[PDB]
Amino acid sequence: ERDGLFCARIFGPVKDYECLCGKYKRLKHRGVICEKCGVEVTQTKVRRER
RNA sequence: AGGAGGACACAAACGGCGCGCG
DNA sequence: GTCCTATCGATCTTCGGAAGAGATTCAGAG
DNA sequence: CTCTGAATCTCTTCCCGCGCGCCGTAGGAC
Ligand SMILES: [Zn+2]
Repeated sequence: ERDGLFCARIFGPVKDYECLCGKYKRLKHRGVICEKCGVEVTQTKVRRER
C-alpha cells in the first residue's frame, strides 16, 4: 500500500527490475519514474537502504 | 497486283516453550 | 461470514536470584 | 542548615555449539 510502512515509491520497488505499476519491465527504462503508481524503477536492493 | 494509305532471469525464517547431547 | 478496530480507557501481570554498581536519598554533625 | 558520612533506591549480568519437536492477532459490527 502506498504511503505506508512499505510504500513502493518511498523506499523502493519490490520487483527485481520492474515497477509496481508494470509500465516498465526492462533495463531499457532503468532509472525512470513511472506515473501509474509513482514508484521509481531501479535495482530492488536499494529498497533496503532508503 | 502498281501506287497510296492503313519472454530473459528465479529454489524454503523467526520468536518463544520443552527435551536431549556434548 | 467478513473484517474490522485496538490493545485492563472498572486487572493486577508473581512472589524459587545474586551481586555488584552507582545514584539517590538522609543523618547526625558540626 | 547544609555537609559530608551511610543507606537505601534502580539497573546489569550471568559458557559454547548442536539437534529435535510444538506453537504462533482478537473481538466486534455490517
Ligand atoms: Zn511502476
